[PDB]
Amino acid sequence: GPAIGIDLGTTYSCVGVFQHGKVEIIANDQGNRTTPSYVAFTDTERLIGDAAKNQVAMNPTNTIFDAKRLIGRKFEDATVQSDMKHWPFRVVSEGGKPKVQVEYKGETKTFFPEEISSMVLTKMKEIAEAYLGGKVHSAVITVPAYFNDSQRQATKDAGTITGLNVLRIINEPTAAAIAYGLDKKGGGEKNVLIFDLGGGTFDVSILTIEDGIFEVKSTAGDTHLGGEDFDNRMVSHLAEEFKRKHKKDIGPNKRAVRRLRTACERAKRTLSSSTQASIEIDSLYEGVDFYTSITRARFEELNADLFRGTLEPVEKALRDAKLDKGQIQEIVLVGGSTRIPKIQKLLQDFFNGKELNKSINPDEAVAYGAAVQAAILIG
Ligand SMILES: Sc1nnc(-c2ccccc2)o1
Repeated sequence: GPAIGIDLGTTYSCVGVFQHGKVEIIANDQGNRTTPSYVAFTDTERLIGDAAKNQVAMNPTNTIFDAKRLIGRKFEDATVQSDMKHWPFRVVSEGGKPKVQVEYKGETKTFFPEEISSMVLTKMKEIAEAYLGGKVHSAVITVPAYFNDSQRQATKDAGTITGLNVLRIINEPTAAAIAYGLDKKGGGEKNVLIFDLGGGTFDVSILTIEDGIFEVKSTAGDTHLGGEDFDNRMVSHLAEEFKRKHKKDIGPNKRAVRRLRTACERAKRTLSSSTQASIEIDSLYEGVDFYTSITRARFEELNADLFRGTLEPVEKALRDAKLDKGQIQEIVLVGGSTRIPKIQKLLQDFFNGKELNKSINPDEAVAYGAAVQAAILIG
């Protein structure tokens, strides 16, 4: 031991320990139970996690995120060429492999995706070591079910560089199903749908579980749909509102839009547990404050297509698995965006009122299942 589970997420990572028969998800040094998968290079230092995400607006070309979208791929891959068009950092080719290029200590440096991911893993390892005391030797690390062997190996390589013994690489939906004990529940074969809606990715997986054996039946989703898209919709609405009341267009002003997005991200979170949220921005533009409120109903309206549209990958995963929706025995919610009541309602209505597995914090379920698996493997 310790028995450690790591969800190495596209934008946020999570670490858990299995200790005294149960999982404890581990808060980092800022008290956050998830950590940005962000690495920033400055004139003096490397920042990882919250420190890196917190200065991203100040240092966008040297702050790396989404290394998960590059790991294990070739520079020439269509997803690489497409994704690069949307990143503020530079991506280059070395021996046909993508590398991020940054300025660090005043010089140009290049890093393989597994090097950036190892830095994130080192931060997750240190987070576990502050919580536990001593050293962490081994971990189970998760990857998307659709990852190929090159992506799995390059993720393991990030673990190796970090100096972790990688006990197993397991699929993220499998880890979520293990968190809910679905491999020990009830006994026959179970069809399980994992609905994982993150800040920037949406993955639907159908698995069968039988006598403790998992098989991936189908995968579907949208690799560029997440919680940030819902935030975009609220930002547009509220920038329009500020224009209506104060006759000022914040649109050409980067800092004003960024601060509006920060308020919107926070409001969206509150709206998963309250029916309204208050925006309180001091001097948003030309000394004019933006103090206002948004209701949950308005938020659902702004996102009607995006929320309802999550059922199309559900239908496609069923079609590919050759299953009727009535054949799903378990539905598991994963990702912070599944806290949104309207998403839960749409999903539950689609499945004819079936209850959802949602009692585990959905942004922690994957690390939680990875931690149980690690405990099993170290025995
Ligand atoms: S450890 C461990 N579990 N799965 C792997 C793996 C799978 C494919 C390619 C490379 C490593 O490693």
